[PDB]
Order: sequence, then C-alpha cells, then structure tokens
Amino acid sequence: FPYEVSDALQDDPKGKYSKKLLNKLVG
Amino acid sequence: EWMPVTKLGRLVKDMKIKSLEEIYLFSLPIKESEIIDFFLGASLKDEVLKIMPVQKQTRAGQRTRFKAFVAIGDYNGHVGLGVKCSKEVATAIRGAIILAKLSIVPVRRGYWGNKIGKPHTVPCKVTGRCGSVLVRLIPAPRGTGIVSAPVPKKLLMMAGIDDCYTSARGCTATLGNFAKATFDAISKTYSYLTPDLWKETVFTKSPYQEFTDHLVKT
Amino acid sequence: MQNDAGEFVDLYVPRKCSASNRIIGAKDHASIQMNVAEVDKVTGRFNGQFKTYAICGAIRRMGESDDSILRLAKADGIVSKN
Amino acid sequence: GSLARAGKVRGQTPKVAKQEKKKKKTGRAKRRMQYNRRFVNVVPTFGKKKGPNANS
Amino acid sequence: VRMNVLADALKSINNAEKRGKRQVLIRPCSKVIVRFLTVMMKHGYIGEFEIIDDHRAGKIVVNLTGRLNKCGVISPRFDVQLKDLEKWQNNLLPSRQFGFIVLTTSAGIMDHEEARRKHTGGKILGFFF
Amino acid sequence: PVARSWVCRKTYVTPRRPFEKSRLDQELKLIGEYGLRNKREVWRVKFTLAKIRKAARELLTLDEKDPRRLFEGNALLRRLVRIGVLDEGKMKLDYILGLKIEDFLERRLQTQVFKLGLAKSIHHARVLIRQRHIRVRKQVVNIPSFIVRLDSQKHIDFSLRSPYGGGRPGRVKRKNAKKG
Amino acid sequence: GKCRGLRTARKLRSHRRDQKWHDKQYKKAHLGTALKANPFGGASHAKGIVLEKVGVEAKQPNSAIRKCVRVQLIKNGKKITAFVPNDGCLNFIEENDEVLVAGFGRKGHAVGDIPGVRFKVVKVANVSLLALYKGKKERPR
RNA sequence: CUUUAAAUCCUUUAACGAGGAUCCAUUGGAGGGCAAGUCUGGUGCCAGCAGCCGCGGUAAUUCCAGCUCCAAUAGCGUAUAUUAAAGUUGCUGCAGUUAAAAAGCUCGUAGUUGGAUCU
Repeated sequence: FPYEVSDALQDDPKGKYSKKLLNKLVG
Repeated sequence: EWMPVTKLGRLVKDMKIKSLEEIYLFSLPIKESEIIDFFLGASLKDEVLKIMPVQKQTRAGQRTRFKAFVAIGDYNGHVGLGVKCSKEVATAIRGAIILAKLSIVPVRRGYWGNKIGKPHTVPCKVTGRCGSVLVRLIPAPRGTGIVSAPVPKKLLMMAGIDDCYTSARGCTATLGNFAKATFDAISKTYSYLTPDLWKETVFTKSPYQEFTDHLVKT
Repeated sequence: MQNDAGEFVDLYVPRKCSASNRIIGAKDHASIQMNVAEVDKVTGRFNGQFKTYAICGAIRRMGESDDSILRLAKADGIVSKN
Repeated sequence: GSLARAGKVRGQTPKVAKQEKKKKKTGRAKRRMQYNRRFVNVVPTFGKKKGPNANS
Repeated sequence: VRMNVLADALKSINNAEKRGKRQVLIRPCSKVIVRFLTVMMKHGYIGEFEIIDDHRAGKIVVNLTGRLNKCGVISPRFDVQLKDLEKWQNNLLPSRQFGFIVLTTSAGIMDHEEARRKHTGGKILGFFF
Repeated sequence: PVARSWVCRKTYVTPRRPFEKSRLDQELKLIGEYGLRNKREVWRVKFTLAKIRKAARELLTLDEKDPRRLFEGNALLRRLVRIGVLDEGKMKLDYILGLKIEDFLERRLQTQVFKLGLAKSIHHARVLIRQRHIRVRKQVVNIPSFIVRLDSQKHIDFSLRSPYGGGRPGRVKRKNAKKG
Repeated sequence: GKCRGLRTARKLRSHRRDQKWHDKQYKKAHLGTALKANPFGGASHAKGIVLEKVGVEAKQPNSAIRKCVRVQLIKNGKKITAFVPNDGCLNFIEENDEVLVAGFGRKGHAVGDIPGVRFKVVKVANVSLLALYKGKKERPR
C-alpha cells in the first residue's frame, strides 16, 4: 500500500497537492 | 483461518455448497467475504475508482473522512461495487474491498446477433439509475469493445462484458452515482425476463434444507 | 440461454415467482421459498414430500403473499374448497 | 500600474548553458527504446507506484 | 377525449402486468385491438382472452401470463418501408433476439418478422417485448 | 479545368482521447512487437480493420439471401482470405467481427521477412526491406507495410542483386577489401 | 406536451425555428449584431498600430500588472487592448509600430486575470513574438 | 541512359558517399482535467504562468532556467469559423411545483387530433 500518498493526503485533504494525491491513490 | 459465523458461511466452508450460483439461486444475503474468497478468490481483481474527501462542519474546524469506491470482479461474469467511509484512507480501501466482495452479483451475457461461441455482450438493453444518473447498456456486435465512459468501462470490463454500447444521462461527474447506476444496470441483466427464460422453474432443495443435518449435528 | 451449437451458456437459471412469473433477482432478500409438507391421504401424516412456492419480495411487500400462497396451495390440492 | 519591471525575472535569472549530450534516436528506434523500457525488462515492479521521471 | 383506443388498451395491459395481475379489462374493444392481441398471443406473451359482447362496443378480458415486459403504441402510425424497418426495430426493441414491432399492412396486422417474410411494409401500430 | 484527379483519402483516424494510459500501452506494445515507426501505423491498420468491420456489419443487416449481401460478403471474405487474415474455413461474415488488428499486422512484409528467417529481428527486417534487399517473386519490394498475399508468401526471397542474395558486395565491404 | 400528429410538421418546424432564437450561441451567430460589434469583423487575426503600452491590474484574487498595448486596427480603425503574452516581451514592442493580433482563446471573452482584454499580440514588426522571445529573430532596425 | 516537343522529376546503371554513422528532429508540455519530476538553482502576489480550477506573498511539483521525463512526430503549437461532444433546440429526444419556465380566467375561428361498427 502506498502509505506515502495516503498520509500526504490526510495531511491536507484540500491542499495544493490534494488533487495529485487523490489521482495517485486512484487505480 | 476462517471461522464462519452464519449458516451459509458454515455450509460453504464445509464444501457443502458447490458454487456461488447456488447462493444466487436462492437470493441469500452474503454477509461474510470469506465465502467470495472461497469461490472466486483466485480470480477477483479490485480497482479503486475514487477516494473522495467528505467533510462535516464541527465547532472547531472541519472533520474529514475519506470515502473509497472499489469495484471488484473476475472478468468472467461476476462484479461488485463497494463504498466505505473511514477516518483513514487505507481503512476505507480495505472496508470498500470487503463491501465490494459482499455485493458481488452475477452478470448475464448474451449475443448481439448470431450465437457462435461464448456470449460477449449484454443480453438486451438494460438501464440502471442512481440519483439522476441513468446508465443504459445496449448490446454491441462482436469485437466492438466497450463504448463507454472510463468508470462504466471499468465496471463492465470487470463484469466480463466484451462489447457494449453505453448512454449516460445526468450528473455523471458524480462518480459514485455513475458507478452505482452502472452496477445496477449490470445487475438487472439476470433479472430481465427473456423468452429463453420462460421455461417453468423447477425448484431444488435450498442449502438450508438440503444440509440441515450437517447444521444440527455440528 | 442457448447458443447456435445448443450448449447452455448461462451462469445459472434464476427462479421465477410462483405468483407473477417474474424472475427473482439474486439480491432479492425479501423473497421466500416456502416448503409446504404433503400429507398421506388416509393417515394425515407428513409423508416426506412437499410443494415448493417461491414468492418474490415485491409480492410480499404489497401484502399479496398470503392470497398468492393460498391460490397456489388450492391449485395443488393442499387447500380444500370453501 | 508601472511598466518598469518587464523582463525582470527572465533578465535576472543566472544564465545556465545547456549541457552537451549525445543525440537521441528518432522514429522506429525511439519507439523501440520506449517499448523496451516500459515492457521488456522491468525489475522494480513489486506492487508500488513508480513513475518514469520519479526523483525519489 | 379518447383517441387511439389501442393506446388505452396497451397501456392498461402494461399497467396490469406491472401490478402483477392475472387479468385485465380492456374497454372499448376494436378490430385493431383484437388483431394486436392475437399477434401478442401467437408469440405467447399474453395467453387467451375473451370478448365480452355488449351491444354498443366490445369489452375484453385478457389473461396475463407474466411474460410481457412492455407493450406500447406508436402514435402517430408512421408509414414504414421495408428498408426502414431495421431502424425502427433497433430503436424500439431491447434486443435482436426477442421483441416484436407490430405493423398494419395490406396483408394484415402482423409482426415485423412476418412482414419481412411477406416482403411488405405498412404503418407501425406498436411493439411488445 | 485540369486533367488532374483530386480523389485523395486519409488512411487513419486520430483517437478521441489523446492521453489514455491503456490505449497508449496497447499501441506501444503493438509498435514494439511489430517494429512500427510511429502510432500512425497502428492507427492506419486500426482504420483498415474498422472499415472492414463496418462493411461486414452493414452486410449482416441485410437478408441472408440478399443478392448484394451474398455478392459483397463473398467478395469481402475472399479478400480477407487472400491476404491470410481470415482462414478459408471461416467464410462467414460473423467471423469478420472476430478479427483483431494483430491479424493484419502479421501480414506486413516486415513481419513476414522477420518470421521467415531472413532477418534477426523485426527492426532488422524493416531496415532490410528499406534497403532493397527483399523481393516478392521477382519484384524488389521496398515498402515495409506491403501486405503479403497468401500466394506471395512463399516467394519472399533475398533479391538477386543484394549482397545477401546473389553477389556484388556492398559499399563498405568493397571499400574495406580495397583498403586491405 | 408536444404535438404528435402526422400533419404537424409545419408546427414542429416553426416552433424549432422560433425557439432556436432563444439559444445564445445560435442568436449570436445568426443575428449579425455580434459580427458588427466584433473588432476583427469575423477575422481570426488583424493588424494594428501600437498606440501605447498599458498595464492592466489583474482581477482581485490575483496581483500583477499584465502588460498590454492599445493598438488601432488598420482594417477599420477600432481601438483594441491586446495582451503581450510572455515576460519582457513588452520590451520588444515599441509605440507606433505594426502588430499582428489574434484572439485570446475564448471567442471574444476575457481570459483569466486580465479584465476586458480579449486580444493578444502575435507578431510585432512582422516578426513573431515567439521568435523574439527565444532569440531566433531580432527587431528590424 | 531513360523520360519529354525539349527538358526536369521518378525509375535504371555506374563512381564517391556513415561511428559523436556532428549525414545531430522538432513542436508543445510535466498540479488536476490529461501522458509526464512536491529534482536543483533563481524570483518572492514581482516578473510571469494559467482555455477552467488555480500557481506566485522565502522548502513555487504551476513562473524564469538546468537536468530528467512524455505526447505526437517531419511535423507540432496558436487564433478564428464550423461539426460531434449538445438528450445545453430534444422528430427520434429535453424541460415548465420549489432550479429558467403554465397565459388571471373562460369562449372561440383557422391549425392539429378525433370512439365501436360493413367477409
């Protein structure tokens, strides 16, 4: 599991990088 | 190891129920994902369709939960779709995989024209609805592929459908409603009465009736 | 459910409601399969045979399961007349 | 507003010359190289996210 | 007022079939309704029906085998040529394996497959599957 | 007025979605497996198969005894068999819909030159054809996309004038032999 | 509901004709006021003389001085505000010189921050701005 | 040589012609949509980017550059018109309670549509 991307998402659900992390988790 | 907590789980674990289709025949709820692991665990593939951050306004800030949409299914006529909301993303994905396994439905496949070989497309035009999202599946000729948006395409490929035409109305940007409408349309394939299904239903003994002795003696 | 050669290609063959001839879906958890014991004509005892009636959840929801099962039993001779 | 700052950042950045590197292949050879990279030999595939331009 | 008594008949059959009822009362009856019902019955979609003879206009009691997914009318009765029949039956029918388009034809009221067999067009009355 | 003809036609179609990972991977796999120059070759073969499928579909909507259906389906099936894409056993229009793009890609001159042992790889096959080393029957063929017919398959040889197939060593070998 | 009659073709056609005028895109295309009001007069590009250089303040969420030029089109004499896209590219334009201007990309609509600007400078002194920016060409003296 | 009035071009010989085969492939991009780097340096709500949402106020994955990557490729970007996407003109096939919307209400001509029935 990519815990890196999920943890960065939980750091900022609406952050500047939130869309990129959400797209990364999808798949 | 797996210790079942229901009669259906025990019957499946004890090699008394031959296939998942014997459970589907009696419309029995499946409450243990280990049954699905027992029957299709060697071919199930899951994809995360979306992680969606939902927020509840609280007195101090916004509470944030993550909603995972997971489509599962072997590419041979079974598919499920599960949605799980959790504090953490990994927990949401695990729970959504479990819920997708629990919601796996049989998929009926038909022929567009002539019936050479194995079925490739939906048996007829079917429609699924979910919150203003309407998804229509139309039988397509051999080799057409799936003419659909990416989300219904994922669900339909995971359902073993080879060729399909798709029409979508409503707010398909709502990925959850899109996925649920596609799942509903795919589910309606086996509930649609066609003339080949007019032959009188010959009832067989239920799993809870056929193996009652095993349940009592256990 | 058949192909050109003649082999059956469906994954399974779903049951139909005994009251409406509609297909009972694989997720119709309100649907039932009542088993009605059959009785020896002379002794009045359970002879091991039974009549099976599958009723979809739609009929049970509208309250018609009672009358539907009564009609099915009457047609089978389990329920007498008047 | 004032138009005085026009080529401000572009003029004030340190000019760094492009490094000399060997030419890349073109046409069928470039696509062959891409195909080999993506499909033929791939070791780090163990269920984790790897991008073609990952800096980590 | 009431135009297209066939539309009323088909909609009543549709609603009765959706409600799960075993019999539907159709009034008024007409020749076109009877021929449409005969077309539907020859394919096993409705089963036997009876014409109650009033002295004004017919009534019909149609027994309902629970096979009819949908019976509908097309209004207006568009004139249909043989080359244009595939488009109609691709728009109206759920599959190429089942379902019929009813046409009134100089050779009678009949489904699209038999219209093809007789090599003839007509006016679309309705459909059922 | 001119004595010229302006009948010209585009041989491919660009995909609707430019950046789709699954399609990019499939096309790159085809390119690498068959030694294609670019994505336009994949799109050209895809367009050919698409037109064939459209014709077969339109024929399958006609009556089975339609004179036009019989004539044009027979012609289309004969054409598909002639290039080896279809087998002679499957002479029904329903088997056209079961054809793949790789079926047509096998019948290129490049694929056949590689598969007949005349080249060590598909890229060697392409550069051999482009360098006038390959002939079909007695015609020196120079086009990698030359679709080999069924009866032209056994006549792909190595050219009577190429250094590999009949003599006259090339520029490099002659220069080196002159040097020493 | 809508009319479904074998002889309603006139009513259907007339209703569609009338209700097409309630479509913004159709009415703009087929009314003629937009073409009269369009500074380019339906053209994709136009030439003008740079009247002056102006700085437009970006809209409120953003803070910048977008470097535009007031130009006057040769074909009709209208005064246009045209954005100069890249940075330092305003140094290439000099007042009272020829400039080729295109639309800004939204078919007569302001783009992004720059308010009321729907044109961008494409060429100056008959050499493209992209060639000047990359140093491929220089201003003709 | 051939071609052609005559030529050119293509084809055909022959001679020379490749190892940074320097006989050098570009045009756009790398936050999302949408394939591809929260790598390094600079700038610091400036300059600029950005079709849209947005990025930039000292760790900028978005600007200016270097490296790397990826999209198409002898082609690629931009503007504009147009078609599909648009079931956002709806005949197929849209809407009208509250999102835009049923005339204040009736009559009423043209228009449109009109019940069963005749081997």
